[PDB]
Amino acid sequence: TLNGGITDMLTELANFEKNVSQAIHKYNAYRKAASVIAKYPHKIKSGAEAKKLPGVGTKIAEKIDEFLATGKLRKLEKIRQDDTSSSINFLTRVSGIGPSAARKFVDEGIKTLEDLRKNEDKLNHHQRIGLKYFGDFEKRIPREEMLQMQDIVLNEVKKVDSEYIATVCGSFRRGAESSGDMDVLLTHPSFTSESTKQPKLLHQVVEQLQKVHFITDTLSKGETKFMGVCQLPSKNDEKEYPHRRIDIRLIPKDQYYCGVLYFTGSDIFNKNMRAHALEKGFTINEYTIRPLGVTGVAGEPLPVDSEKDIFDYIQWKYREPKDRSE
DNA sequence: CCGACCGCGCATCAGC
DNA sequence: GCTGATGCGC
DNA sequence: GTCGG
Ligand SMILES: Nc1nc2c(ncn2[C@H]2C[C@H](O)[C@@H](COP(=O)(O)OP(=O)(O)[C@H](Cl)P(=O)(O)O)O2)c(=O)[nH]1
Ligand SMILES: [Cl-]
Ligand SMILES: [Cl-]
Ligand SMILES: [Cl-]
Ligand SMILES: [Cl-]
Ligand SMILES: [Cl-]
Ligand SMILES: [Mg+2]
Ligand code: NA
Ligand code: NA
Ligand code: NA
Repeated sequence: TLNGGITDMLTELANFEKNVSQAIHKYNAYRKAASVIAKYPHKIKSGAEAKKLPGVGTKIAEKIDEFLATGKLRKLEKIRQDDTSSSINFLTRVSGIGPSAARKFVDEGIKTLEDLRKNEDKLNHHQRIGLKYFGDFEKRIPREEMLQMQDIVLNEVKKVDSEYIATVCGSFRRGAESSGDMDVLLTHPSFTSESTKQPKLLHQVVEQLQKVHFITDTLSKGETKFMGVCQLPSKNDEKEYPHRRIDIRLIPKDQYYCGVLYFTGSDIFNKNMRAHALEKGFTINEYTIRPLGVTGVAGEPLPVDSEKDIFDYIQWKYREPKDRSE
């Protein structure tokens, strides 16, 4: 919040470029600037001072000077006044509606929550579930609720097969006092990079969680990734908890560290780290870290026994989860 | 200037 | 059906 | 929109 004004401004610009301009690189550019400024330990007094930071350039520095002088940005004022832009930006807040679908809907004259609700037949499944829980999905999850949810997921998985290990990742694993959703990494010894010795490993865990009415809806589901909806149980007479987004990722057991690195994030952290990897001649995904050959074709998986081995390969000091929140 | 910008799972579609 | 491209979301 | 080479 130290430079909250500026970071909010940059994020709104990022959002515009993603949702309206469908310009993903500008979106990332703005997001990177916002990240580096959020980290910066002084109240920025000028654009020039900000432009010192990597990711902040001439244009964002100009914008910062306007913001600091006036408390606002004319470019954003106009955007806010533009109906097409406002509408498109709104609709993308529904899970499953992205920039294109949003713009398509706005061409059909579907512009508001009302419109969506009276045109449910125009929505795919994910989008329908996103509309159903629109309000709920805007609420954050207090950590104390994540702890209750953790306890449920871990216990239920244990009942399915004691050899499963489920790890809560995302902002929770980074120590955040609230989270936008729950991310669960799962492993089981029978699923490795060498073999899938057992089918339905993810399905069985999903079934059990639906069985106990923890998972309530499914947005998408395959052999290794489940994306859906869950809800804590409430007590007699007590108002129900909001429905919450949940993602469960099943990773080969021997690839745990790359998997938990990926799923701990943050997303921007992962992008920065993978980019640095490339500069150092490696490529990192959720499975492996590999060298980039003479040509730039990935080579074979390097051995990894900890998260820190990954950092070591690319010549970064180890960062604890809590310091990966960029 | 001028690319290159992380990397990938699932849903859905077009074209064969 | 299949493969590939595109959208969306992590 | 920013930056490295
Ligand atoms: N490489 C990469 N990893 C990503 C990306 N997006 C997400 N991840 C990884 C990194 C990310 O941490 C994890 C879960 O994604 P979620 O969108 O839930 O991010 P949280 O951090 O949990 C977010 Cl602060 P909260 O859920 O609390 O509101 O997936 C991406 O674009 N790229
Ligand atoms: Cl772009
Ligand atoms: Cl503003
Ligand atoms: Cl690993
Ligand atoms: Cl791989
Ligand atoms: Cl930590
Ligand atoms: Mg999360
Ligand atoms: Na700069
Ligand atoms: Na959306
Ligand atoms: Na998530």
